[PDB]
Amino acid sequence: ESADLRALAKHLYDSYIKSFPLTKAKARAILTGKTTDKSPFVIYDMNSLMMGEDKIKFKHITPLQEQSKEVAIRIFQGCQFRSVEAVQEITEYAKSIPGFVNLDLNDQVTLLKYGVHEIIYTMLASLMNKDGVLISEGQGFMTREFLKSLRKPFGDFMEPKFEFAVKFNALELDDSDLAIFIAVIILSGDRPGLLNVKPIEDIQDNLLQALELQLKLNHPESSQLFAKLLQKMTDLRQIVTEHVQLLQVIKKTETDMSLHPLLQEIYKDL
Amino acid sequence: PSLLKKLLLAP
Ligand SMILES: O=C(NCc1ccccc1)c1ccc2c(ccn2Cc2ccc(Cl)c(F)c2)c1
Repeated sequence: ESADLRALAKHLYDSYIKSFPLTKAKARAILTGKTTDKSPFVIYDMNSLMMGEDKIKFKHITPLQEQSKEVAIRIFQGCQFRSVEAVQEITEYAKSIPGFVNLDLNDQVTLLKYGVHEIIYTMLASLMNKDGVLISEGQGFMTREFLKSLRKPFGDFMEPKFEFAVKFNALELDDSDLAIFIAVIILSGDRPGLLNVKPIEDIQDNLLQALELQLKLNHPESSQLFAKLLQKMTDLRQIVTEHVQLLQVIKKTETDMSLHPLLQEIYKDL
Repeated sequence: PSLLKKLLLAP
């Protein structure tokens, strides 16, 4: 039993390494100044944003700079572009979770929809400290303060993610822990519209056992870590709910915003 | 047409 659980943990960690280019290990190395690489460009204000701005990954008809006169909208679009690529990464990872691709294809789609926002905020915590967030594949750092200074509605956009990240990072998970945690989140059987719930629940049961074992071995002195982590899954759901509410506000007030069709598919009836 | 489905069916 336990041998298979360990094998499952290792399978998931290897797949995680293949799917996600910027890991927590790499991010923490950068954030702690423990890398040989040139340290990130810091965007803490409007002037540093000009310089740094061309560092944001955005690929479109015109450069990011020309998208809006409003800085908050350009940052918004940057987050959106990253989000699309993050969904692609999570999809590849999900395909590596044993049993997932054998589920009803429509159930695979449903799991990814509801799941991808929760996973994005989990991993986002890997890129954060209490003062800001790594951007552009770790080549940039945007301060929490600067993000908070954006005009409403956009000023409160990132703050709940930072709050979650502070608590979540206090758990000191590493990438092997996270690989299983994320797999657990994807395989939630209570997602709306799931056709076959039981097979999904079966896989999640197995993943949850693997996670429990992983946390006991990797964090022997952290008591009830498993319990604390499960409660975080529920927290993430609340984060997403509030994010969607803000997005609806933005949609009503600002027509200068445009959603990528992939994100539109994800947000529809969600 | 689902773009998620498109990504899932990618190689
Ligand atoms: O809420 C999110 N996605 C959901 C979403 C947002 C916008 C439009 C439609 C859907 C979200 C927010 C922040 C994110 C990510 C991934 C990384 N960061 C950090 C970050 C910070 C600053 C910049 Cl400029 C950047 F490019 C990236 C995802």
